[PDB]
Amino acid sequence: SLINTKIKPFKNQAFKNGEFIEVTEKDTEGRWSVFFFYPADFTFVCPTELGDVADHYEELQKLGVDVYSVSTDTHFTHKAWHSSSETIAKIKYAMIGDPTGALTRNFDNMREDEGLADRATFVVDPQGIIQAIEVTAEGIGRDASDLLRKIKAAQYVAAHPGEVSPAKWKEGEATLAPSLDLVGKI
Amino acid sequence: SLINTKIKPFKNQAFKNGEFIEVTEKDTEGRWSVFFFYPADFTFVCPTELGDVADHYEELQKLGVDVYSVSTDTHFTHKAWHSSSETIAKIKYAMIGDPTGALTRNFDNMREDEGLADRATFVVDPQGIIQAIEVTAEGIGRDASDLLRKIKAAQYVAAHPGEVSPAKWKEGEATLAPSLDLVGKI
Amino acid sequence: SLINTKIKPFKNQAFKNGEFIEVTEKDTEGRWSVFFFYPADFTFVCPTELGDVADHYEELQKLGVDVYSVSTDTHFTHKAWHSSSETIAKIKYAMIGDPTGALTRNFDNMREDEGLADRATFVVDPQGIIQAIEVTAEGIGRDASDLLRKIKAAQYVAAHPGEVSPAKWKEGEATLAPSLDLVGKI
Amino acid sequence: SLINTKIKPFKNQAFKNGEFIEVTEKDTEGRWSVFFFYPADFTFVCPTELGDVADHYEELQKLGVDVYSVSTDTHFTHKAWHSSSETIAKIKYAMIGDPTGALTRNFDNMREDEGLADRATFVVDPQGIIQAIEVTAEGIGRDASDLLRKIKAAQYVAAHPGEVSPA
Amino acid sequence: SLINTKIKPFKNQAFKNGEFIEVTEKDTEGRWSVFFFYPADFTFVCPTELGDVADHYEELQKLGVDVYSVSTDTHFTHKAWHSSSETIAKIKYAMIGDPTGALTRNFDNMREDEGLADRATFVVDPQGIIQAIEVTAEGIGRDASDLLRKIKAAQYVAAHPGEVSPA
Amino acid sequence: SLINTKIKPFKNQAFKNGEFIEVTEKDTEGRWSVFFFYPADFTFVCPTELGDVADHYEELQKLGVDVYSVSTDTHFTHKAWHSSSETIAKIKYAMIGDPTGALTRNFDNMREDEGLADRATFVVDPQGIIQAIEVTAEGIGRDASDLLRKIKAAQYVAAHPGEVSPAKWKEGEATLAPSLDLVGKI
Amino acid sequence: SLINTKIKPFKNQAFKNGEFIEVTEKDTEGRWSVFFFYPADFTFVCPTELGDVADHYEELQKLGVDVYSVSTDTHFTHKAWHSSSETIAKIKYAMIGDPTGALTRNFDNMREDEGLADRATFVVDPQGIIQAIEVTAEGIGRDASDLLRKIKAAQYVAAHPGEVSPAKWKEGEATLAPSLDLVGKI
Amino acid sequence: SLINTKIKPFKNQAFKNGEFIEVTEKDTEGRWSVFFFYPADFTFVCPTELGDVADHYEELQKLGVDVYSVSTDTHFTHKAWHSSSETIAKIKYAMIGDPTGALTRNFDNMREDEGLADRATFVVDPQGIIQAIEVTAEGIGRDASDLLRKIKAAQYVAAHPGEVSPAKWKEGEATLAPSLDLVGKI
Amino acid sequence: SLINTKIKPFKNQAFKNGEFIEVTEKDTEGRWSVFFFYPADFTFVCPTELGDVADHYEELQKLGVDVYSVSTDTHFTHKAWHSSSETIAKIKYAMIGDPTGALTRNFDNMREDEGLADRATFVVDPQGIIQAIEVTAEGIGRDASDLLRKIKAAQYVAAHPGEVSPAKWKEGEATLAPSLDLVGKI
Amino acid sequence: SLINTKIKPFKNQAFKNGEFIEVTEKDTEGRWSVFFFYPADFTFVCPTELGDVADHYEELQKLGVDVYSVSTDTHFTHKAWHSSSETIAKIKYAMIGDPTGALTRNFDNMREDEGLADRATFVVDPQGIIQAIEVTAEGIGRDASDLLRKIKAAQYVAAHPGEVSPAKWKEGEATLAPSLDLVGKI
Ligand SMILES: [K+]
Ligand SMILES: [K+]
Ligand SMILES: [K+]
Ligand SMILES: [K+]
Ligand SMILES: [K+]
Ligand SMILES: [K+]
Repeated sequence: SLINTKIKPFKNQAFKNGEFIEVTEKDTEGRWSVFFFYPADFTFVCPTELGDVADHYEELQKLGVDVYSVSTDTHFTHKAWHSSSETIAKIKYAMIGDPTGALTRNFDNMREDEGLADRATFVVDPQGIIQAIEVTAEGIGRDASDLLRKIKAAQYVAAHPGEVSPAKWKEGEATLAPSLDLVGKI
Repeated sequence: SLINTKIKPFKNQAFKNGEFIEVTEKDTEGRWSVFFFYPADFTFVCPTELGDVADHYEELQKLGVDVYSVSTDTHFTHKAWHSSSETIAKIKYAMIGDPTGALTRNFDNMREDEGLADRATFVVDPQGIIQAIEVTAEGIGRDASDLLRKIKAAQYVAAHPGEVSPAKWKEGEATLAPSLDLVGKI
Repeated sequence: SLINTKIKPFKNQAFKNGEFIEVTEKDTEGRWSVFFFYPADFTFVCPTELGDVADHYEELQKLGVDVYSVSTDTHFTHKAWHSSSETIAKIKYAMIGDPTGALTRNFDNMREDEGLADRATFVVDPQGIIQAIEVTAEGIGRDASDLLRKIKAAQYVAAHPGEVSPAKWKEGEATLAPSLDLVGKI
Repeated sequence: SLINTKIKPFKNQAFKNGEFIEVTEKDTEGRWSVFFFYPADFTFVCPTELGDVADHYEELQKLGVDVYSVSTDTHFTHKAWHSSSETIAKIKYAMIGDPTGALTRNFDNMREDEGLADRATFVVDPQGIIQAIEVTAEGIGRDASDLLRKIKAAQYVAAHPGEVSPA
Repeated sequence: SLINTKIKPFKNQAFKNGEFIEVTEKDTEGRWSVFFFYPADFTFVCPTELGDVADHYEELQKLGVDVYSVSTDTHFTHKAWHSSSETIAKIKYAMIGDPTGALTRNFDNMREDEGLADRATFVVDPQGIIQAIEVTAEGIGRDASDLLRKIKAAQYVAAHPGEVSPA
Repeated sequence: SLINTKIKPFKNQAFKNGEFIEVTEKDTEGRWSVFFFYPADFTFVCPTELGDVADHYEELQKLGVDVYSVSTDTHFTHKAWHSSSETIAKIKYAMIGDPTGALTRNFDNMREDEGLADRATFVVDPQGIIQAIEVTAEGIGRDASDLLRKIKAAQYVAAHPGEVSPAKWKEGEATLAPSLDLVGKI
Repeated sequence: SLINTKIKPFKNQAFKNGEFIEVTEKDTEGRWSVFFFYPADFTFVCPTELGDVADHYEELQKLGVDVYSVSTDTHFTHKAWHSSSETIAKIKYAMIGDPTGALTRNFDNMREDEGLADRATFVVDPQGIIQAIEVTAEGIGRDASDLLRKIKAAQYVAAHPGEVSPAKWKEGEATLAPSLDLVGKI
Repeated sequence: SLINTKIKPFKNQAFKNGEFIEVTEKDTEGRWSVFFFYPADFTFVCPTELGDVADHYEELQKLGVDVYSVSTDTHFTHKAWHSSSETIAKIKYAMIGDPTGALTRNFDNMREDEGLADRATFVVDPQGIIQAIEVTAEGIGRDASDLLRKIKAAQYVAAHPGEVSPAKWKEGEATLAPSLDLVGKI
Repeated sequence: SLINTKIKPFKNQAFKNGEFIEVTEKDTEGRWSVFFFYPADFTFVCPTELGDVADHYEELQKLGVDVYSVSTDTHFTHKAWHSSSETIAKIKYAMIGDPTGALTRNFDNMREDEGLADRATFVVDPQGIIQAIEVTAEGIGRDASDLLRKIKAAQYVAAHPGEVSPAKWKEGEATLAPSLDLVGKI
Repeated sequence: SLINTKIKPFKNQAFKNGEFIEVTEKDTEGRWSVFFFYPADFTFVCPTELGDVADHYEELQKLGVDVYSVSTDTHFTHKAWHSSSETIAKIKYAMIGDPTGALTRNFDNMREDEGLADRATFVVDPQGIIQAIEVTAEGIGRDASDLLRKIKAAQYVAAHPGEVSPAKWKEGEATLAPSLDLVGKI
């Protein structure tokens, strides 16, 4: 159960906007982060999901949220994919390579018989605590707008302790304030 | 992780539509199942998620999908809750009590600290295989619509093996077909 | 058995007279205590046993005895029961929730295959020593006035070391006295 | 606790009404039993817990309940006690000797630093199941009328499962 | 065997001449001791091993030898026995109770299946060393004059090492 | 202690009346036996104890008692001692050599830091059960006539089960008899 | 070292001249095989090495020698590289993808800290026995006919048992015939 | 594999041009080293291999490269071989004897069943790092200037960091300069 | 203590009268054997000892005694030594090579820090039982005439069980016949 | 093996020239020592070996050599034996008793089967190092002359480090000097 645990240290090469950079956990400290795992560069279902997040990246950045896509491919491969796919071309966040699989396994997200990461998305808060987890089968695409929903929910809860965001929570809704009075009445 | 793994045997008591029944893994064989974990009866956030799922329930039933809500409370407490809340009153799917924690630990979903289940939703296919997982922090509500989307998508890949449905996919829109030729092009 | 051993440290949430409080072993130090275990809130039997203790609680408090009921349900569930049942509504002592089972296991009183406590009562003195234990099967009532009797006896021996109370003692009766003057004769 | 578990096998010598007999768990089958433990024969207290049970023994026998007192003394010592104290002389139930401590540990009722049993009473139904347990410190008396009350309830729920007061 | 080893520490309650006392290994320091074990108070035999020691107790005291009888019964039970049997009533040495069995196991003298001590006698010198051991089955009597003979020899070799008969 | 346990199998060389023989536990079956241990051949003390047994050997043989002396010296050394010492020359019973120490350790009678047996005597009945043990320190003599006494007592109880011999018994005296007629009175 | 050992079983996906195939150890039986490992697709040193081999590939096929290149990238990635590099484009032999790293570890050829295979070349006979091994540092390129030189020599030895081939021999020059007294003579 | 690892310490006796010397890892520091392993003195294939190296030995010395041949025979035996074979006689580099097999196991080069080293050649840089490895079967001879080719290439890379040397390069031809976008370009 | 134990199986190559043969324990069965260990071919002290035995070999053979010299050198090396030393040249018995050290270690005779056998001589009877052992320091030569003495002693004892050969035993001397009569008189 | 190893500490009682003394490893420091093991006092073969050593004893003493005979018998038995045998009577070196077997097991020389030492002779130098070992079967006598030869040889190598004395060597004859040049020539 990795929900509500702190992410483990890591150090990986990544491709980001035409450069190779190093990313470590220190980059994520004090920031909101999305770790977006996918199985394989040059595949199919994967780009539309990565592109979709890219579509939301301007808004994520305005909200102080960084994004890291991760596969067991090399950063070298990411750079190539980025130049040959016009969907991937629009990605401006870090594409992390994890050929040792270390980062994938920190998140218990390896397909051990394929040596590829599972389709998993992790939301990590500025204290390194995992606040949301999504994992789907090889054939089921994720939904970046729902990802946005959860991040805003997580950010809200962080900013209003003692308050919570209910089912269907969206921008500006009545929230709940835990209390002795509210128990069993809803 | 538990993605793409088969669920483990269990035998639990439940409240369902005014009666106490036993539920086991055998009751799930050949059915789609959703296992919907939450931390505690009589709290605040929980009903809204549970009511929303109930709102989608005939539609889920029309899709051959069974719903099981699960907490570490007893079936007695579920029955009581069902009487005192207009929201919980709306529930016609089984409310499983897991006071030993065995069912919860089968899904690796226990807060050992607290003796309560985390907010996790699991989709399980007729072969017992977990096809989607969602876990969120205490303050972040799930969304039963996105749940349906994944289920519809899961059934689709089950029903159309060599094709996959990419992100945000809903009924009637275009699929991708993994093959050699398509490698690297979107 | 645990007779004449010291209670172990514990930390639990409780419902007590309309508020949530924390109880620890520090709350028992210097006080007499009754730990009153039972299997489950909201079952179908009338919670007569708990009501009987409530009936005697003013008197117990005058003897400086604190009462704690304990089950593996949450303090949230205790609050609900207390609103819904006329018998339970009489309770002004602390109702401890023990969903982790730690307090119940400290007193070796768990039904491990059910996740519920057995019907056991423990009398604990101000130094934390267990001075009396009672456990009964379902349907065999724990009598609150026998509880009072044992407590008054325990307080008496504490105040009068060198004297012991045989079977039969109630206030005003003869005591027995260390002697060498004494045996195979009585 | 041992509540709702089956008693373990045992074989002990006992004193009963002027003779020595052997008692085993086979003697408990089909019967209600009370196992009444205490620390020591020939001791400083008015043995009024045992006298109290004796006083109620006729009534217990009418309910088809057998009584066994148990301590870690020998059956030899029980016989001597029974023939020196007017209170013990009233006892007509079996006085089991448990010098190995085996029976006592079966009921998890040993004071290991003393080699004596704690003041525990156990009610056992005809299938060998423990339906009630009571343990007290040395200054706190076991009440025989409360025992009777509990035995009659145990027999009642046994013959009429299901009849308890709703909420 | 435990021959020529130092006795282990112990703390037991005893009956001695109408009072209860505590006995420990500190009580044996500087003294000769006989530890006389037996299985059970209030038993079927003429307790003539103990009576025999009593008969020789004055003489043993003149040799500066203390005697301790030991069984797994309580000191309580020893007191009762001493006040019911004319043979036991003759005993003026300490009757140690060993209900935990600790003292008995120190002398490796327990019948584990019975919870009773075997018929063993041990001679212990002023430095706590065991100089003689005797153990017998239940039908085979321990002779007190042979004990005296062995104690006087042990004291003699202790005061005069080196004087034994050549070959 | 080893009282009332069965002797263990053994196989040793012995010197007996001018010949070397083998002794095993099979030689003791159906016979009464004395195992007479001592530390060392050819020491400076007179082997009075062994001579005393030799003095009583004709009588012991009439009671059907076999005698075995045992030390950790060889049977070769026993032969030499027997030629050189007038006391030892009287011996017509078997002198077992135990250089491996196995027979001595079977009777738990080894001084492990010296490699020599302690001064111990064991009486063993025809079923191989040890009925009496005597161990003394150096200089404290084992009396052969006390040995005879214990043997006659052991044979008596064997022939008269239901009777036991108190301390004091020699042939012709009263016996004690199982009774219930009997105690705290004698 | 692994010289003169049998290769271990494996199952890998591969790219070859526009099709995806499964390669297993069974496909190498009764054939000579060259396993050509490299760290990473889309790099710099690697293509020059692979292309060098491709130049010689027909001559290798006439000798009944199959070539397998291997990296820890996926077969998907090989296909992409094959279409993007004019140098990689000339490869007509199988490019095996080894994302689990199993095939690489079988040949003990993993940089465990990096998740990439070392620059190693292995010659494997029709019976699966490794007959030649080469490994170079990241900066040192291999030489394609040194390989050829070693293969023909390996093949001649197999077909002419009882003879061994000395240093530097090229086709048509003399060999040594092992035994009794050439010893120490050459 | 051992490529790119530091050599382990060793201490061996050796024969060199009529003297016995002790060689240790200290003697290789700040020098380039070739370790030339072979199974057995007085054989057949071995001298042709060693003599081939001897032919090139001066050219190796001008490059500051020391040569060490190694077998599990003693240094005594090397001296004997050196005086009996005209081919071995031309060796002026150190012939190390490795009768314990330790040096051979350090390079993981033992035939454990035979007690002989395999036909392996190791190139070691001044910092002790193995930069090149070759192993051939019993019947396949090595090639002395392939070695030379690899050494100069190894040396050029060391003295010109940030550059790597592609396949087949001989003195005077062009090298590659690693980074950002030559990627996938050659 | 290997005296009086059976030799362990082995299989080694050996040089004997111009041929290479295989020797195993089966060769030694039913024969007397001498295993003559020495540290190293081409050394100094060793030849005179081996030559010395060679001087006695005709007589050893007449007595049905085979000889095996053993070192950790190869059989190849033995052949060479045999051709270059006129002392070794006169050896007509098997010279066993033990480069794995297996034979040396069967006899617990390895100098583990040198990988050479110690100076040990073992006499083995037709049942494989070791009847005599000699081992000396590096500087102390053995004496083949004493070896002859012992073999004849061993053969005698084998042929006359119940009889023994005393100190100084030589051809035709009074022997000793163990008996009860002889004990302690000599 | 124990060749060239240091002897272990011991503390034993002994008979020497009419008195009982203690012997430890400290008594051997700085002296040459011979440890002469035999199985049993009062037997047959043993005295002849022991008497012969005594015959050489002043000469051994003149060489600074101490003799210790050792059996698992006591010092008492040694003293007795010394009185009854004219051969043992001749002994003026220490006769150590080892009834615990510790001294014997230090030299790994126990027949565990029997509790007796094997016929072993050990030569130990002033530094505690074992320089020669001889072990023979029950029926094969040692020869004190060959013993002297080894000792004289051992002292020689001690006194002349770079030279060794070869087989059959006795005083005044030629030595060999290990050096480079001599390798392979005798
Ligand atoms: K990869
Ligand atoms: K619960
Ligand atoms: K007792
Ligand atoms: K007792
Ligand atoms: K060698
Ligand atoms: K011995």
